[PDB]
Parts: sequence; C-alpha cells; structure tokens
Amino acid sequence: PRPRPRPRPRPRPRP
Amino acid sequence: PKIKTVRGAAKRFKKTGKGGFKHKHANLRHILTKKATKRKRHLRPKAMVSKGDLGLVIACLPYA
Amino acid sequence: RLNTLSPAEGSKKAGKRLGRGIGSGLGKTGGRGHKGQKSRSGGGVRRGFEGGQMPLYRRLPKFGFTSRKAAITAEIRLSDLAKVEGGVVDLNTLKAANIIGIQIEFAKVILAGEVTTPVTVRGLRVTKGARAAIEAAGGKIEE
Amino acid sequence: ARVKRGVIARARHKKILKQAKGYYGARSRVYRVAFQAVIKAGQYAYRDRRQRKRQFRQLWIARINAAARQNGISYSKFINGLKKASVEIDRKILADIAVFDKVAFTALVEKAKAALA
Amino acid sequence: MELVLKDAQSALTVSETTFGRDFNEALVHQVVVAYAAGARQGTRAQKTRAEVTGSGKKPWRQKGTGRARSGSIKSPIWRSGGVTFAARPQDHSQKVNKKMYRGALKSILSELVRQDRLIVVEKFSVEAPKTKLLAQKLKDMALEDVLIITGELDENLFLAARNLHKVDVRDATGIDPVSLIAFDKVVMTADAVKQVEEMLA
RNA sequence: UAGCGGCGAGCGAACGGGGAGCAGCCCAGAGCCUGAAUCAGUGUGUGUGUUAGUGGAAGCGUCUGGAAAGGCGCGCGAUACAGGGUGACAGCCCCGUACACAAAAAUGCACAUGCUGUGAGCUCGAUGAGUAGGGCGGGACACGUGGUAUCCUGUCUGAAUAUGGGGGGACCAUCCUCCAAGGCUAAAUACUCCUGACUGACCGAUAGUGAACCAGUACCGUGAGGGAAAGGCGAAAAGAACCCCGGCGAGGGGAGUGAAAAAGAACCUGAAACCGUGUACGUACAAGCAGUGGGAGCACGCUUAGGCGUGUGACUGCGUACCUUUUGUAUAAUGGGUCAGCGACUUAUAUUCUGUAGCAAGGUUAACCGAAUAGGGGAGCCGAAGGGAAACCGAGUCUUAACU
Repeated sequence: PRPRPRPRPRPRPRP
Repeated sequence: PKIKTVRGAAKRFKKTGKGGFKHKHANLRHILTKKATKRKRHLRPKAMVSKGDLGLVIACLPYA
Repeated sequence: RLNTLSPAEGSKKAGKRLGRGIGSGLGKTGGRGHKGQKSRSGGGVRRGFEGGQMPLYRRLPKFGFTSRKAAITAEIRLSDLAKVEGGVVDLNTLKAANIIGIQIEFAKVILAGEVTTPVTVRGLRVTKGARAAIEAAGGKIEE
Repeated sequence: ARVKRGVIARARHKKILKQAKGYYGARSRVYRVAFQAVIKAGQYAYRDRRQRKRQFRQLWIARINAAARQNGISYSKFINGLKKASVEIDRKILADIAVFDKVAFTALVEKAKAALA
Repeated sequence: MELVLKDAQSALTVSETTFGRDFNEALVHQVVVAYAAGARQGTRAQKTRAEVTGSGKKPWRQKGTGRARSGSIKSPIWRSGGVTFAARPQDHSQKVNKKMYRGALKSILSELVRQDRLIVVEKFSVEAPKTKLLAQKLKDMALEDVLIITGELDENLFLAARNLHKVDVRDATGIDPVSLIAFDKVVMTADAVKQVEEMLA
C-alpha cells in the first residue's frame, strides 16, 4: 500500500 | 508521593487561630523616605489575607 | 443471610462517569467546558499562578525566622497533668505517658481547667493561672 | 474485568433498525442512516401531533362553511348565531352532522338564523 | 443474659454488650466487604503503549498522505497493542479499625442468638479422626451445615472435618465475620465462649 | 520539617525513636608457650533432601436421552468431594488426591570425626607522611561559595605524631568524644535467563507474550532493523463403499455412516454490511433530507356474521440529514462508503470538602512480631490554646513608654 506523488505545488508569492 | 509545599509561600504566610493567614505589608523596603509617616505606620503591623486570595494560599501550602 | 447485608443510605455515590452519552450529563468533554488550557489532557496552571501577574506569595515580602528553641518547647494542659503518674511531675516521665515526646527540652503548664488531684510540679514553668489552680487542689509548685 | 460489548451493541442497533422498518434505501438497513431517520421521524411525530389538531379543525371549518352556504348563511354568521343561541356543539360534531343528516343541519341553521336576526 | 445448653442446661452468663447489642447493619456490611476485599489476590497486568513489543517508529508521514495522523503502531486506537489505562498488581485490602472490627463481631454474635443459630454445648471432641463417626455425630443433633468453632483446636477433630464440605473447624482466636454469616448454624463449646468473650471484651 | 533555590520552578535533610538482623577480628613485632580456639582443603559415619518410582478407599437399579456422570430410589468410603478425563454435570469408571512407603548409583545441606595446612593464650611494644591541613579550579554532601562547616580530587605546597591531632556547621576559648592517613567480614537487603508446586473478583483468539495453529516464521529493507495473518467437523473418522451427470476433471445429485451431513473436511454456533429468487402491493404526467399526520384502494389472518390486525399504499397539509466549530450552518465550513470487532476522565501516593460507620477530649496505628485480612506494636500523626519575628507570655497575646 503506497501513498501518492501529492498534487504538484504552485509557485508561492510574497508581500 | 506527598504534596510538596511552596517554600516561598511558607515564609510569607502563617496560620492563625480560626484558619486565616497573616502577612507582611508591601511598599516597606527601600524608598521609605518619600512616603508619609502615617502611610508607613499603618503598614508596620501584619494584615489578614483577603477572601479573594484565600483560596490561592491554601493550594500553595496545604500542610501549614 | 450473606445476601441481605446492605450499606447505609448515602454511604455510596457510584461516582461520575465522564463521556458516557448525552443522558448521563457528563459527555462531550465531560464537565470541563469547551477549548482552553484547562480542557487539554494534562493541562492546568501551577499552584499560585495568576496568569503572569506577580503572585501573592511573590507580591508580599517575607518575614520572620524559625527558632529551634520552640521546637523543643511544649505546653502542658491540666487535663493531662493528673493522668501521668502518682503525685509528682517533672521534665522526664511525661514522655513516658506520651504527652511531650523524647526531644522536648522545655515545658510549660497552662491553665486549661479540669484539675483535681494535688499534683506537685518540679522543674516546669506554670504561668499564673494554673499556678493558682494547682495550689487550689493542695499541690505545691517548685523548680 | 474485560467486558465484551458484542451482545449489547448488536441488540441496540437491532432496536433502532426495527423502528426504521419500511424506510427507503439505506434508511432501513444502515444503522448510521436509520438512526437519523428514526430521530427525524420522532421529531415529526411530536410536531405533527399538534398539527393534527390544527388540520382537523380547519377541515371541519371547511365542512361547516360548505353546508352553511348551501343553506344561505356564511360561516362567520353561523357560529355567531349559534353562540347567541346558547349552543355549544363543537365543529367536530357539526361537520359530522352536515355530512350525514342534512335535515338536522337545516334546523341548526334556522336556530342560528333566528338568534342572529 | 443466659446461654442455655442443649442437654445439661447449665446456665452460662457473659457480658451484655457482646451478645445483646443492636445489629448495626452498616457496621457489619463494611467489615464483610473489607474481609472479602482483603482476600482479593489482585494479581493482574495489561500493557500500555510503552510496554507493547514493537517499534517507536512513525508509521507514515505527518502530512502528504491521505491516511490519518499516526505516530506509533502501539497506540491504543490500533490493533495488536493498546489498553491506555493498563492495570497493575495492586492491593485491594482496606483498613478496619480495631473498635469497628470488634464492634461488628459483637453485633454479628448478638443477631445470632436472636435468630437462635448459636448452639452452646459443654464439649465437642471425637474419639477418632474418622469422618464417618463425625458425620454420625452432628446428624444426631440435626445439623448439616455448621461452623465448628472450639476453644482448643485438636488435630483429631481437624482431620474428621477436612473432607466434609458443609462443616469447618477453627481455633477460638481465629474467628472471622463471614463464616459466622455464611454458615446456617454455629456451635460453641463451653470454654470457647469464655475465650471469645475476653478477646472481644 | 530545618534548610537549599533567577529564595522562581523546584530540590530536600539530619538528630532521635520504633522494628528485622546483630560478629567481631588480623598486620604494621619480638620473646615465652609452639599445633590450644580458629577456618580452609580432602576422606569416613549419621541424619536429611533431590535425580526413577510403589501401594492407595468406596454403587447399583430404573427413567429419559444417540450416549449418561443428568432426574428418582435405596447403600458405602472419606486423614481421600484438590483437579482432570470418561458419548450431557461422577466422591465410589479411570488417572489421580490425602496418607503410608521406596534409591543400585550420583550429589546438595547439617553436624560428629580421621589427616594436612593454618594460626592459639600471655607479657612488653608498635600504633599507618609527602598524610592531615592550606592556595588556585571543580565535584558530592538537601547545602547552586553564600557567613559555609565535611569529604574527594587536577596542580603548587605542606606539619605534629599520641605529654599529639580530628570533629562537635564561618571562626576563637573551655569541655565532650574519637583516632585517620593499613586491611577482612556472615545476617537482615535487590533481582529472576531457568526449574518444581500452587493461586488469581486476569484474557478468551482484533483479547492475552509479536507469536495458543513447525513465529521472530512468511514478507520488507544492502544493512542495522522492522514484522504479520492464520484456533475449533464429529463422542468415536465411523471422514462418505457404490451408482449417475460431468472433460477417467472441478462440482453436484442419489445411497450409506453418523443423534445431527439446515455437522462433508472452505467442516460448532453463522449476526450485519452486500448480493439474489419467489410471493403481496405500489410505481412509466409526475419534481426536492424521501419522513410524519390524514388517508382511498388491493392482498391476506381472524373470530364474528360487527369489526380489528398485518403488508403495500394513490392523493394530501407540514417538512432543507447527524456531529464539530461557531454571534450565526441545509449551508457550497469540517468529519464519515457501509457493516462487525477494538477505541479514549483510569491507577498509585498525599491534601481538602461532603455523605456515611465506629469511638469521643480523645481518635488512630506504620514498620514489624505473629498457627498471620485474629491478636499485639501508641514508634509515631491530628485535635484538645493561642499571640508574637522570636525570646517569651498565656485565655490571653502582640504594638507602644503605656494605651480611652
């Protein structure tokens, strides 16, 4: 029983 | 294991006859020259612990 | 006969069982309310804590000192003065009836009433009040 | 003393599913859904026990107002005429009187018309 | 206060408070429960999450996975290991005051003479340790389930009552509340009464 | 508790008392006397235990039941109804148990004793030097250097020596007590890899050791390491001869064994989720937490010949799930696919209050002894007197020179 690659993350912003 | 006593409270509170506690007044250590003598005189004798703080000193010291 | 012995009324209370349904009245955090430090398992402030405010055992100044002479000093009531032995009382043999203790070095005779027998006091320190009371029974007081 | 909660839990779920008999889908097989259905049905039973006294009363009023207008009098004047005639026959009996025996309702209408006029 | 025998009717008198006080049911019940509690062995132990044979390794990651948050396979909400508040070998015996224990025994004995279950006799001794002749003895006085209590415990009577289920032989100093209640009848020899009187006082 | 402590958190004695168990000795040295107590090492004798074991009591008839130990009736043993098995629950069916016995050989232990080593008893001495102590820096004493006693140590120093020195909590004087700088020592004390017996208000296979089933096994990881799942036919296999269909299959139906095969090896009991077949009703013009109140019709079950009950239910008013979090949730805020099992305010020790029981100005024991949840044991704890920081005073005490 394996997990998942996890949803590809978006480029995080800043102030 | 028996309850340990808060040694700080033990040196500031003494059990009275009916179960109350006496304590020394504050504002009586260093800066005394700027206070009135009347204010200083009233702080010399010991005073009773108020009913609001009476529950705190019981938990701090159950044995004394 | 062994299956009829019942306890007295009010001797047992069956306890409070927490988290045992709506009807029990002690479910859903069981009598400690909603969120907070007191609601957590193992949560709770220390003794004397007032939330960062200087506590009463730290706001007030310390005073006095402990004298070791008072620890070896006791007081004698007149109720347990005729119980000990015969008609004479001194510093020792009062610990033989267990009214002072072995480590006691000083003793005083206070006026507590109910003194009947003519006891003779030697070595103790009667105040004023039992002194007239012991002499009212006929006993003399010396050192 | 380990207590196995096998017999007690099964009997508790069977009691709920017994009351949920007749429900559609998972509301009569699944304990999780049936228990919600039984509670909701119990809430409706408590609620509709009051509405039954409301729906039937407004049903009898419609029955009386239908037959009274066949005799030539409104419902408002018929009850007022009956009240002035010292008649305490309720709307339950009055609805059943007008349905079965039309002759007796005409005498009641004429009794209320004489008191009103 | 007279204790009449079964055959010779020799009138023995004892102290009033020992066999004639009121039956304090609450006092008796506490001692009976305490006597049963002191006989509890209390040998039991389960395993906490720190005593289950296993690893302290986190099963899966804290985040990322779709599974629930887990930190150890030894958690009580898991299979193969659990029991949060595991039992320990403890002592169930509870303290009984001397005056409370003696006061309860006197109230038990006082109820026994009110229910005529106490039978005082001058002597009780068998010639041989054979259980057949002991079973012959109490059947002639119409007793089947009794507590044989004597002042002096003799091995000749100890052996004869060892196999019979409904009788028990004890020493006068070794009396207990539960056997004075569980057994239907209780029989006194002459000198046991004078020995149980002073031990209760 | 006294104390220690950013005097915060917390740490935490000693004196003394009550108990178990109590055993004192040798060298730093010569002489007299030498084997005298003393232990140690090996043999013998006796007692006793272990490693194999033996004897070991007492009942039938009849009823039901597949089978009886179960019901009934009448007997017996019992220093033996502790326990297990035996076709359902056995004291007399068996293994056993109580009790009474048994060791060719190998040893444990206790003495007596043979031999060897070992060293007695007395007198006179000797009586522990780079040591105590001190300086610097630490460590342990409840004592965190603080007024800090005491001991140990890295380094540097460094006495006296029994007409002398240490300690008695900074330190000085007086008294008390002891003697360092050399060593041995049983008992009360801790634990259980393992063995024997016994017990459990411990579990009954998701529990109990991870493992009741050839489990640290299968399996994963290079490796350290991690780590499962999996019990039950029947009393006895008597576990299905033989026949038929079917692929000399699998599977099934007959027959037979069996109390039972809705006990057939996937085997006691077979719950729910889920999947079906048959029966009764409704449903293809009627919109939504799917229920509830009313309610026609249909199908049955009944006594009555009046009517109830069961199942479905057209139509119709009302009616936007549960939990949590919230000022506020149908909310398009969170959680849950369902079912079965497991899953969370317990335990130990103290202190406070209430109810309740005993005793009562007294109450109560702990450790421990103990034919022992009996009885001793009052060591000790609380209360009966408090005030003051304390000396001290005392039903009064403190403040102050004293208080109206």
